[PDB]
Amino acid sequence: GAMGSMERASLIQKAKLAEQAERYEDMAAFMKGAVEKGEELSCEERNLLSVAYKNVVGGQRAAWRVLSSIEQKSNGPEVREYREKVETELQGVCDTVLGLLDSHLIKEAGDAESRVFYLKMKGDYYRYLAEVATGDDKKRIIDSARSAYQEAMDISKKEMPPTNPIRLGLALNFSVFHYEIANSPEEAISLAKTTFDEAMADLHTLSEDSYKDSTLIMQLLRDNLTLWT
Amino acid sequence: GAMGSMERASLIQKAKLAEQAERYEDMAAFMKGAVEKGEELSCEERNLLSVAYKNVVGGQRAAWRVLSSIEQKSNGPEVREYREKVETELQGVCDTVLGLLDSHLIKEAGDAESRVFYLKMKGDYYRYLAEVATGDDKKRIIDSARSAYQEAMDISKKEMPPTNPIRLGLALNFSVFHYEIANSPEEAISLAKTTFDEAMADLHTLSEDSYKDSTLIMQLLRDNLTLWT
Amino acid sequence: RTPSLPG
Amino acid sequence: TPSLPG
Ligand SMILES: *N1CCC[C@@H]1[C@H](c1ccccc1)c1ccccc1OC
Ligand SMILES: *N1CCC[C@@H]1[C@H](c1ccccc1)c1ccccc1OC
Ligand SMILES: [Cl-]
Ligand SMILES: [Cl-]
Ligand code: NA
Ligand code: NA
Ligand code: NA
Ligand code: NA
Ligand code: NA
Ligand code: NA
Ligand code: NA
Repeated sequence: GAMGSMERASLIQKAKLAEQAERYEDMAAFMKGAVEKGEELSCEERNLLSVAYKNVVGGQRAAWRVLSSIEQKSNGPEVREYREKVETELQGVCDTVLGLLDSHLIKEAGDAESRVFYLKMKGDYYRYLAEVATGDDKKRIIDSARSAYQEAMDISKKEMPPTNPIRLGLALNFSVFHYEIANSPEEAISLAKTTFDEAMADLHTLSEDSYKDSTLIMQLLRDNLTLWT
Repeated sequence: GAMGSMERASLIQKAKLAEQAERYEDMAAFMKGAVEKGEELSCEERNLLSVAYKNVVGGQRAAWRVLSSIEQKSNGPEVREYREKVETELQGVCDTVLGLLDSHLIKEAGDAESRVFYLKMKGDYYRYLAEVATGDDKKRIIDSARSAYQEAMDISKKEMPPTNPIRLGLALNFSVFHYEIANSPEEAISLAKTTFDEAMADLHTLSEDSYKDSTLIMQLLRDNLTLWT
Repeated sequence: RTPSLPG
Repeated sequence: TPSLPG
């Protein structure tokens, strides 16, 4: 591949430059090349990988929603064709991320922080595929997302305190999955509420800076709860 | 090219969809395909072409400036290498636009307004190349930009009134070229001043909306004159 | 849709 | 120096 001849450290450095320049496609390509060196990512590097692909797929999802809305209201072939083009590119990015996770990053060995991070990510990218899927294909994709989130949840509850920001963000996204994808708003609401309440009870153990990190995500859980109820 | 098999009308339709979806690279590719059909563009279509490529090149210019600033402050090879990567991509987009103008938008333009519009665009895209060029290549690019702008000036003075917004915007950009690129502040000031005065003489003949259009661009000339004088 | 984690 | 914004 085009990054094969570049040093790992140079790929990381250029990913950071690409972020500063808001060149997220480049950022993702540099981070993919770094993953392909075969070494485990540090916490900082995991964040870089995630930010890069989040921004790439985020732009595609926003465009897909615009085009899908135009298409639904129109219902020549042009709107459908262009929506399909964007959809295929979005699916390609999701398949790229899922492939990196399965081929390189998800491991049975590993610290809880990385295992939960990557299983959550797998759930997220199956969720993005589910947003554009239909019929029975959608069913299988939904189950793949659920399974990844559930394994991440099980690890996070055993191996991380209830205020851990990664655990909290996983619960936030899994609850969004229940509400938006799986037609399970009651489960979404219950998960957000118990997660919020169990974090609030343990805030007293945290430093000022950890308190801010945890409460910022708790505030997102509350925002969704108050939206939904 | 890749758009050769798509109907012209479908390309225009998809360019407009891409704009709604903020997919400006797609928008530019669709408009390139439409140009390459070989028919003249309407006013609406040449504005779509200009908007699409301005968004693409504007993002590249902004990224190049971020990276150039980091590079300047740093004074490993990575910052320079990544700046060069973005630079090469920017040069490619400018070469693409210039190729459309030379083959064959300028020569096929059926009226003075559109010929001035395209010649101004040619000056602009050579100017963008000049911002990142060095040495003898930069000198050639600067002469090419000047020649395109000057031909546009000659036509606009013969064929369009001094308050015409396309004539005013040409003079604005050519004066910016003189000051920022060609190190000719005296020519920049002279051009902006003459343009400003010749437009003011005719402001009283304009409708309310045209007066607004013309004074808006006059104020852009004024802003530059204040910076320059 | 409901907002997910912004990062 | 700024150019035409469109
Ligand atoms: N979201 C998931 C992983 C990257 C990104 C994360 C974040 C999480 C919650 C709110 C904002 C940002 C992130 C991004 C960059 C640096 C650190 C970081 O989380 C630790
Ligand atoms: N700039 C030149 C060609 C497209 C764009 C132009 C414009 C010029 C000055 C201020 C705002 C916009 C433009 C863009 C979109 C529709 C019309 C239009 O001018 C006719
Ligand atoms: Cl298409
Ligand atoms: Cl590079
Ligand atoms: Na390698
Ligand atoms: Na632990
Ligand atoms: Na409940
Ligand atoms: Na809310
Ligand atoms: Na409420
Ligand atoms: Na006159
Ligand atoms: Na005058």
